[PDB]
Amino acid sequence: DRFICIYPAYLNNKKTIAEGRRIPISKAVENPTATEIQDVCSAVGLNVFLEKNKMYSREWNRDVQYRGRVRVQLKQEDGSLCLVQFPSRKSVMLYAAEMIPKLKT
RNA sequence: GGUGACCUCCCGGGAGCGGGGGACCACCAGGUUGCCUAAGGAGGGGUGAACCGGCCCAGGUCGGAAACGGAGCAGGUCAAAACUCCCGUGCUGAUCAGUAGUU
Repeated sequence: DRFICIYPAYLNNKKTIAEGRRIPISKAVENPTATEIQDVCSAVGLNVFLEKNKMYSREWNRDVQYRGRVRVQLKQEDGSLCLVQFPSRKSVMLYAAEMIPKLKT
């Protein structure tokens, strides 16, 4: 239950910083989905679980392609980093951003 | 000096979110002014909706165990998106009396 949250808004290049986004547009992507996010995180060997029915507070678009939240574990609950490659939320996001595009395209 | 946006960094957080460094843009107030006008007030208003302003936001809604918060509707509201009318100012058609002043 002590896992960092991650909304797809954080990575969406068609959203302003005030609309949620957490990473520079240059590194961001178009319309990332919680599904896409979970898949690229898990596939690197991260412990991730997907909450299909959480919405972003700042998200306004009531249709399914923008719903969803991805929870990720960084820590084994002895305080140590599950992985050394992923110390921070930002380190997660930037990676997901880097990996999502190799899927569909 | 102010407002609103937008971009890019840190920092704290399980969320909504919290702390802080830069960059840029728009507008505002009112303090000096000009290689400035034919004349250019630092006026007065109104719209600000079907989503585009900003603010306050019932409900609802998203996040939350909750506190509370986000986004924001109906309604209210504006020194400060944008739009627009009026006043002033400048040129510029025109009207009336057959009015004069003087023939």
